[PDB]
Amino acid sequence: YQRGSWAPGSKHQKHMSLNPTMYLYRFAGPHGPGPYVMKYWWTLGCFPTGIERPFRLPEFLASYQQQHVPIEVEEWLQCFVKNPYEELKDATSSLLKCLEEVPIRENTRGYRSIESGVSSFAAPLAQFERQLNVRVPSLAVRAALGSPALRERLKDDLFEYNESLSACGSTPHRRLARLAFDEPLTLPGGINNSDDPNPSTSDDEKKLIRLLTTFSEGCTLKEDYESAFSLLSSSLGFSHDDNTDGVVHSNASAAAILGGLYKEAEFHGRQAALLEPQAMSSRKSGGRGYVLWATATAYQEDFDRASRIVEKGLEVFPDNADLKSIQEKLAGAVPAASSASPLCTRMVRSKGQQARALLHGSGRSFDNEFDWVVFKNKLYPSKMNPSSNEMGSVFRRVGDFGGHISTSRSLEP
Amino acid sequence: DLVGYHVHRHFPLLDVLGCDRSVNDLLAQFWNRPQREARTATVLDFAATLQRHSNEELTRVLYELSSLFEWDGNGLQFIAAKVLKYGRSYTVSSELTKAFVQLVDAMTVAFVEEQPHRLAESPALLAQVLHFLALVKIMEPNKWYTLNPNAPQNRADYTHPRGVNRTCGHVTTGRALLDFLEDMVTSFTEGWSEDDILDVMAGFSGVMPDGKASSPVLYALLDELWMRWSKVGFVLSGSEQAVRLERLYMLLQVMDMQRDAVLDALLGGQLRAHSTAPSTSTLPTLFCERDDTPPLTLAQSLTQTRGPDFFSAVSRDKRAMVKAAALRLLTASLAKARDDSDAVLHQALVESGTELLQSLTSKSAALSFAQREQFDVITLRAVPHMADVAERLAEQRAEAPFFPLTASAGGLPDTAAVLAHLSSHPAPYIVLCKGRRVHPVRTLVSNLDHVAAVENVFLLHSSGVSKCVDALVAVARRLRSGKDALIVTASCLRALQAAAQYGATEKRRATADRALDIVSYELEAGRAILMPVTDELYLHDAGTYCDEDLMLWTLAAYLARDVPLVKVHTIMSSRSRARNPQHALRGEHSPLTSTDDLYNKSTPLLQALRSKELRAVTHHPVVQRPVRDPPQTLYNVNPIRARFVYRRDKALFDKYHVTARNLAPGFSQGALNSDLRALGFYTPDHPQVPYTPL
Amino acid sequence: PKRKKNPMQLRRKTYGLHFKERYLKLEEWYFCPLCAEPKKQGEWCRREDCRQIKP
Amino acid sequence: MSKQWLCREGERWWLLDARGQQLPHVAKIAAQYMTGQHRPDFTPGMMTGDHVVITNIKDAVMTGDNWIRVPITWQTAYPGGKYRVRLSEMYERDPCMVMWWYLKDEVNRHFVRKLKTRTAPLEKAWLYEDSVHPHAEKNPRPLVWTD
Amino acid sequence: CISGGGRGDLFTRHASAFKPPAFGVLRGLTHSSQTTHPQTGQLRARKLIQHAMHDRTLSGSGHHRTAVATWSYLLPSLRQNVEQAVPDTLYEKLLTDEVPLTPAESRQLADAHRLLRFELQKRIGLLEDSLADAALPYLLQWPALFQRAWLRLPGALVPRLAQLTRHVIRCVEEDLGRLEHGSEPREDGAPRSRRQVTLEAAWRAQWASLLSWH
Amino acid sequence: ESSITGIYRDGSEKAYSIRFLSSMGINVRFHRLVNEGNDYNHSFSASHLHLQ
RNA sequence: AAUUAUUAUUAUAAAUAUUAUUUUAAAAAUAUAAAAAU
Repeated sequence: YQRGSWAPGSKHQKHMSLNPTMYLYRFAGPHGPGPYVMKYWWTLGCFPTGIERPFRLPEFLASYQQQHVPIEVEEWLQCFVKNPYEELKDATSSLLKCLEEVPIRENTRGYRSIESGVSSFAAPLAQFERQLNVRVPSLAVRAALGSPALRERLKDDLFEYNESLSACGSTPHRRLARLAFDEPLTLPGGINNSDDPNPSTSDDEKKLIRLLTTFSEGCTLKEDYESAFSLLSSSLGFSHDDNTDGVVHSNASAAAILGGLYKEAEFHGRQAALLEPQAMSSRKSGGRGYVLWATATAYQEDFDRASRIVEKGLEVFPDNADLKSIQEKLAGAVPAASSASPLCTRMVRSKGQQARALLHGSGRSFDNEFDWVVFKNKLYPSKMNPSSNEMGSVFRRVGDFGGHISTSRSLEP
Repeated sequence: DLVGYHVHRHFPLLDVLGCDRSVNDLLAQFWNRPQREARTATVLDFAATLQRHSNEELTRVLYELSSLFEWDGNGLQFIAAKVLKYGRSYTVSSELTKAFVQLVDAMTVAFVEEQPHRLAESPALLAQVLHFLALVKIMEPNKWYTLNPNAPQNRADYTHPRGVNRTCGHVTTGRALLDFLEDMVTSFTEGWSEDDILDVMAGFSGVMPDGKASSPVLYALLDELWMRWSKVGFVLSGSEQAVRLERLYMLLQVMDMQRDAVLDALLGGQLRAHSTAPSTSTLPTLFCERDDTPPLTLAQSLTQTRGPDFFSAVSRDKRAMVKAAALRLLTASLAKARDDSDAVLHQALVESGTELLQSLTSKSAALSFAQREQFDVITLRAVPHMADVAERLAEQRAEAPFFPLTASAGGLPDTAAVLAHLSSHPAPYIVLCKGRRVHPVRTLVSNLDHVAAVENVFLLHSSGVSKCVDALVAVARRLRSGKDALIVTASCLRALQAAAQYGATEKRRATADRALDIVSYELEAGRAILMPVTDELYLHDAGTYCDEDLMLWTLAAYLARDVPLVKVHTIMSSRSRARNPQHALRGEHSPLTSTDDLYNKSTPLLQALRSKELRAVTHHPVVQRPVRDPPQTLYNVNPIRARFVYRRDKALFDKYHVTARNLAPGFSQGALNSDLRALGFYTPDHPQVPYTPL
Repeated sequence: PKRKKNPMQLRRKTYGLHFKERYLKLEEWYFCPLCAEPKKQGEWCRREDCRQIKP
Repeated sequence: MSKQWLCREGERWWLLDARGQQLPHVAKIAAQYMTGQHRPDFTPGMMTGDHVVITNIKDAVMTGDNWIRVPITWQTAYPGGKYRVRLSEMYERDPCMVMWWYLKDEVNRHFVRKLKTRTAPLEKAWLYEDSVHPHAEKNPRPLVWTD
Repeated sequence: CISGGGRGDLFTRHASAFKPPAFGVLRGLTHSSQTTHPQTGQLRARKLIQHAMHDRTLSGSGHHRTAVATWSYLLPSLRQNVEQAVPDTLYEKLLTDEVPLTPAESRQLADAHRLLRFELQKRIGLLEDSLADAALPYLLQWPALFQRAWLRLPGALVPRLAQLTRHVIRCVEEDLGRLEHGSEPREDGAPRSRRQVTLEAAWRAQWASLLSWH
Repeated sequence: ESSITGIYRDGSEKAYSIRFLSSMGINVRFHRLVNEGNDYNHSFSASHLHLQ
């Protein structure tokens, strides 16, 4: 009897005569509530022994007492938010005030030098985008400062857009204010608080996108495409005229092939296929509106749809060297494309999907469909899978509910 | 096509497959297919046809396979795996080690028993069998199984009757042949020219485990090199015959045979003189072996301006006059070379020269000659990416502007902490060269102040930058902490330049470029510290030959005494025999040498190699290996997959049935790395596909 | 037990192969050229393609 | 084997013609030379040894019937494994096994404690039952000694 | 990290890092005699002890360590020192008006006076090295620092601050004299010198602004 | 702090606790920092009678 | 019965509800349990 100590959280054996316990299922150890007695503290409410008492206070001072604003303060606060045209004309000036001071990436041979740190401008940049709602990965603006071709184009595309924001006003703002201003009404939604809707992509709204691709140009130079795809396709809310719309629709599809998404590479290219031809087809931009909407199919393995778009690009646009080579690039896979044409053989090509299945993909011995099926955002243990009545699943033994015999079986209702 | 051999003459009785490939078409296969499974079916396919091939082809294929070997270390070290059945590990020699042990087993039958006439005819063949039999270290088969020199295996040496090491038991490959080759040198050589009498004398030294050559073997050629001389009368002056002495004197230095007469002539006859006109002193120059060696002088001819072989050779002779006698012949050789305006003779004479100065007792006279001859300049011109720095390190004044270099009694650079005074001048920073290469090169003696402010100084060794550069590269980064450092030597540079071009495999020579790109372009940026020849002479102990294996250590034994605050690390491979300078590299035992040898101010810095303390104060951190990611073993043989090559699998597929999914035809067990097709096998009743790349 | 085990003796368990062949082993794998996830050779997906042909 | 505490650098190659000399005594002098005790620089840590070549073993001597009444006894692990073997019974098997056993009695005497010192001095003696021995090139100098 | 900052860091362990007498003294105890007379302070019985103590800062013998030696770090570091120990409210009343701030703010002006004399004395040896590869964008704030510390810009530090400040001054005018005839820095990626006009003009502007000050 | 401390011309040092130590026992400890050289902690054995 | 544990807690009433918890791809001893005869 009584080999260890006398506390209930002791280590060795005990006896119920000498040291009579109260049967405490699971209590907290001497070093704090582990993650097992907290599975109750957030579901049961209190520790499962019942003896401990649920001091839920400092959470109440975390959520509620923080989120309390009386009625006579609620309606007035929004009248006190900042003028994000300012933290757009102030941060962009500060963001530059650091982007100028970031070291030129070293160039010593024998070993790749390490890119400059990013804590310098992470704080102002956090302000720029947070008002724009287009979140940029610091790597884009950390490899850009590193690349010898982009360290200057990027920084100066900021100095110039900063110019075309401290000269004009934040035009994607007024677009939201002119809603509250047009459709004749004496209410403009403030005096527009952005200077001193039927416009096209304004000056800034073009230079805004300008540095976004120049942001997304550092992404490709580091080859992180599916974050670049969130940079380009986010600027897609900034073009309202179909000239630049097709340009930025060419950028997104010029970043979806690498990113691995070969379906959306068509759509982003098919819009480049309906907005491109307005200019003289002699420049290398004329042909580009169609190639992506047909290269994305030479990448999607359906060569017969691709065999027609490169045909439709021949008629309109006279000679696009890229579109010309795809005409013959489709003659090397013949017949190995058309003879060997199965409807399902899709040999996954790039890394953007090789990487996106290392994450977000099913695993083995965990995260598979045999561990915890999720159903309506709620995790269900593998048994309770409403998408199968296979063995193990509790649906095998539901019954018939005293209602109609709906089964012909004998031992298996 | 499946052609190339023909079945034995009498078919239904013997089915053995002959051979009919041309030696070229074996070498082409040997080369275009360097994989082990093709490089085995070439050695074996050749050793079967070793009795037909001509004395010239025997010269070629032997001389050819050496391209796969390397004088440095383990000969047949083509291991398969290090099995870990028990606690410690043991090593398993691959099919390619058993292929040369098989090849050498077919040379010791053709040349010893069934054709003893084959090797006397062509003299250049024996002079190639010998050198081959040295590269394959057949006097020491244990290293064909040994991976870490510190961990010597006895796999090929020691067997136990319980049944361990039976099949790879006591190995005697050429010990039959290697000892018939000497029965051919004693008692013939009439058809041997002096270029081969030397090489044969160089074979029996190299092949021996330590270079001793069983002197009756050697002495049978020296007895024959005098008869080649007596017909000229020991007045030889062919300038190429004056080279075969500088080689005959480098040998008989590795062997250690001490014959003054060859030095009594190669030097010029200065000894046997300075032995005339004595008032009262010794007669050291003679050391007469007159009945054994012939009186020899060269002539009134050149008698001066020797070659590199001679200077690295006279290093071993401990005689005081011979060095001052050979210190002008280095000036003249550095005069004639400079005036001739040749690069190769200008570097060769220096890297073979420092070995001479590193032996004189007067370190001052050794340091004087090192700056009057721009040693820190001409040496570094050679090293691949060093030409940039050699320029800057040769700035017009501060190449070596007579630094304080205050040596005390005993020769030890007791300038430490009294050269830390520097004469108070701060060893200036940025100088000139507007392109902002303006940061001055960091010679040690000029920058000994920095190493004091350093937190942990690093030493580089030519191994740590071999097999990968991912360990130096990290230290290249930490250089810009200000607290750290990095010290490379002009020896470690040179000893990297060798393995930069003279490397067994391109995967290794490519490194020593990328391993010298950084250090030559981290020195020009004023981050690392180059210990130049002028300072390797400063730190080394006078009289001891301190190569890069000891410059890594005498530096860590200098600064672990003359600046004890800072750490010291050693970028090297755990396989270097210099990871333990106590076990290897220790000096002759002596009663006076203590364990306090390291810190005592009166002892030479290499006296501390007789202690485990020097290894204790010098750390040896593996800074950072490449990642531990496994290589693609999906293409190698797998004892688990092997059971699936022929496993019936009908009920596995439904629509897309193939003929035999698992079986890669032509390969061994579906292993796309173990390729065998079009290599010579025999299976008269099973198909085989011809060779294609992958 | 007859005594307690010093640490050099609890590590003795980790020398032999029965410990390394149970914990410290890494499996060869590869991306299914279709299923896009890592895989061992032999065990296949559920997709009708990853199941008809056997990558 | 390089392994500091070895010292193969100042070696001298002796030669002890065992002809007519008593086997319990040739095992003594040869031990002072393998253990390197004849050296004025002898420190027990260093195994500074000098190779001995004890040729002509089969001509050894054993005073009296000590060829018939001296056992080389060794008790193995198997129960009932105790082995007794005379000298005239081990001399049937291998004459060098009786000299290598009488050396083991002398090297052990001062070096039983550590395995590295028990066995390493034993590998320095080359027991040859007759004249022939492959060490002509090691110049075995005939050590002078009077029992 | 024992000894604190070998070369780089400001922090150290002197007279406020005590001697703990109750613990198993870690290393350097070569001999067992080192319990009653450890005799540290002796340089060899100290490198044994000092090395194995609190990590001689190395991040982990292969982990990434910081690049503090370079002008691209020290000088934008010194920017934050005086931009904190002397907020602009002191800079305005000093730069604009000559009137006395107050005793308090005059202490905060001298509290940070001898705070520059610290980060200088610690990180001066580093400043001279990366002066070679230092860039003009960073060689241009070296005078713009000693203003917010309110010190007239023009071994011991004074000998070495002079020669360095003279050394940088030329390298600034060289570059500024290298700008008037500026070669093509990028004929590609930015062959049009935009933002380079104003930013390098304001440099030449703000360079001579401090000259009359200094 | 109760400790006398001497700084030798090679960077080395030494301390000598003088807590509760009388004046005569401080001078004695004073004279013992000037004496030694603080260079080697050698055990006076028969092997280390001669340092060189 | 310390329990969500060896358990139909049954004073009474009863008779065709499939009325809703039991992992594992090896070998021995043991443990339950098992065709043929003095």
